[PDB]
Amino acid sequence: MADTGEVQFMKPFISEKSSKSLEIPLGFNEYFPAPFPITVDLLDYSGRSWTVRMKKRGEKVFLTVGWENFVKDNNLEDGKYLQFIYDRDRTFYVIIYGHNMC
Repeated sequence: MADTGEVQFMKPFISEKSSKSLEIPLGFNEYFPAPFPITVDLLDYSGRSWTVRMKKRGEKVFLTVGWENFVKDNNLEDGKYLQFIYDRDRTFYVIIYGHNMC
């Protein structure tokens, strides 16, 4: 049985909160308990990567500071949708859906 892990999830973003933090859905969060990481990397299909600071605080998790570099540099707003492909570690692969324009 060779399967490291690949869970994929999509999230609609609210720019109002995505301005400073990436909110991970509680039900999906409950699915993966892990020790608190210092930094997590977000990989982009075009070749860029953003190192974000992510914390699991109690029951919940937020990718806070650093995520703003992603939102601002890649430019996403309410209406954009992201696909997160996870392995089994702190590797997050993100695909960005603009809308019609980025």
